[PDB]
Parts: sequence; structure tokens; C-alpha cells
Amino acid sequence: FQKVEKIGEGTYGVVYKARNKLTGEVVALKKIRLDTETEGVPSTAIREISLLKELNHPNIVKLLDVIHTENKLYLVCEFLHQDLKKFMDASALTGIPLPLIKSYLFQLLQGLAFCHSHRVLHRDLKPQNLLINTEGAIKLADFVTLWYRAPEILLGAKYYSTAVDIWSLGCIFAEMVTRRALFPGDSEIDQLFRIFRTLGTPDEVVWPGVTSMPDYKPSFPKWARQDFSKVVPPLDEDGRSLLSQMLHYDPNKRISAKAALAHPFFQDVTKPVPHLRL
Ligand SMILES: *CCC(=O)Nc1ccc(-c2ncccn2)cc1
Repeated sequence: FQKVEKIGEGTYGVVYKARNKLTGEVVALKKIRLDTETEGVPSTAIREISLLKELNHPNIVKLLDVIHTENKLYLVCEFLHQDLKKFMDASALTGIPLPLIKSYLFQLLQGLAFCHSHRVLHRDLKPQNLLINTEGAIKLADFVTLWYRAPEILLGAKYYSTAVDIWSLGCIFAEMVTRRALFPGDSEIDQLFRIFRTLGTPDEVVWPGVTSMPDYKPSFPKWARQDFSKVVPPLDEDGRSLLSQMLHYDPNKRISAKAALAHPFFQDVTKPVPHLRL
């Protein structure tokens, strides 16, 4: 295995496309600088990470191997050619076809239903972690980030649930439809305010228990909720109906991935292929 292209860089480290010179096998290799002063990887970290290696689903990017030294953690994952962020950039003018948004959302909910039923939460879902191929598949990888963060997390809940992934996916769904991020916060308060201005300022009625959240403030400005026809033009009523349930404030009223799969939005789901130029 040999580095053939750099496909990502950030504060975490770097991701390469790597090719086996003999077999042609291609993998994604994510190289992570530990900064633990030669102590290696926290046992918690590797155990959490190693648990991910158990996820075996066609809509989850397979964690193939973990390799770590005193200095570095290397994750080796299955490789796919493009991410959803890149694709939505490339589809800025005409948008992603609705049948393809439909297919991708159905596929991602199958993957989350699997993870969630095996007690695993992604917690950092975003368009950049969603990978696509020229076969019409989309898969969850990497198990601002702000823009997709559930309100219970922004308000400081100590324990969060699988419902935080549904929220993120709902923001991604909206973004595929409108070709702009739904809640593009310029600060952590702006993030909240952007949510409140769309869904309404939460209170104990709409969200029982919101008042116990560490960051909850009675002094929040009071906005009224907007109709979803304004939030996601021009998605049909089936789509908006599903989107609304994925974006409920109360993580207990938020739709589950298994329930979302039965929604009538998916009645006419098929498998289009996108046109990519690699
Ligand atoms: C599974 C570990 C991991 O981080 N994997 C991963 C795979 C793929 C990418 C990627 N691939 C193509 C384009 C953009 N990003 C990042 C990380």
C-alpha cells in the first residue's frame, strides 16, 4: 500500500487515497497525530473506535483496520470517490434531482437504523462525511460540524441519544433540497438563534425538559415557528412532513430512523445514479 492522492486535511491530520501496487486494492487512510506525548492512544478511544469495526452494513463505510503507535493513529477505511459536500457544490445551479435526494435519504436512514439498533451513534454527521459512488450508493463515514448539531447538544445535554443523528440527517436533507445549509451558524449562539428563528424559540411546552439544559436561558428572544414550505421550497408536502418530524426539538418526539423508513415520502423511491466526473 502506497499513497496515491491526498483527499483531505484538517485539525485532526490527513486522509490519503492509498493503492496496493500488486492487487490494485484502494483504501482510504486517515492519519491522526496523537499529541499524547508518546503515551499512545487512550484505551477508551481505541475501544470506542474498535467497536466501530463491528458495523457491517452496505450504507456504512467499513472500518478495515486500526494501526497505532506511540505517535500516530492510522484508520484504514473502504474508499469511495466523492463526498456529498463536493457533489452539492458541483450541483449548485440545477440542484440534485429529487429522486436522488430521495434515494440518498432512504439509504442513509437504512444505515442509521442499523447503527442505532446496534447501540452506536455517529454524532458528527455532515455532508463531508457522506460518501457517494457512480452506482447510486451513499454511505456514512467517519464515526462546521456546528451547522448540523442537534439542539440538545448545543444546549449542553449531558446524555444524548440516537435522535442527534436524525436531527443531523434532517439538516442534510434540507441542504440537498435548497442547495444551501439550513442553519449556518456564525457562532454557537447564532447557531441556536438560526434554529429558533425557524422552528420557534423552545419552551417547556414544546420541549419538556429544555429548561434543565445547562445552556438554556429564559432570556432567549422569542421567535415564532415558520411554515416548512418557507424553509424548504419547493419540497412536496410528504417531504416537508418527514423533514418536520426529523427536526422536532424534543429528542423523544423526533422520528426514529426505523419509523422514518415507513414514511409515505418513500413511496416512489428508486435508485438513480449521479453523473460524476472522476
Ligand atoms: C473511516 C475512516 C475515515 O476517516 N474514512 C474516510 C474515508 C473517506 C474520506 C473521503 N473520501 C473521499 C473524499 C473525501 N473524503 C474521508 C475519511
